[PDB]
Amino acid sequence: GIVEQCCTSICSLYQLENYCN
Amino acid sequence: FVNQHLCGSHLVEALYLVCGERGFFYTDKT
Ligand SMILES: Cc1cccc(O)c1
Ligand SMILES: [Cl-]
Ligand SMILES: [Zn+2]
Repeated sequence: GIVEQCCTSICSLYQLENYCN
Repeated sequence: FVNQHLCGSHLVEALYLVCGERGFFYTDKT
């Protein structure tokens, strides 16, 4: 999920937009 | 569990910023 994707290596705001509703 | 805890604090801030009016869910069992 998001912790394994983004706490192990940096997620940009473009990558994080994937998680918006 | 503190590294993950601190990371999450920042993930929610960034999700807040990019998602805007869309909002977002932050949850899960694992
Ligand atoms: C903005 C942000 C916070 C925490 C982890 C990340 O990969 C990205
Ligand atoms: Cl921190
Ligand atoms: Zn911090």
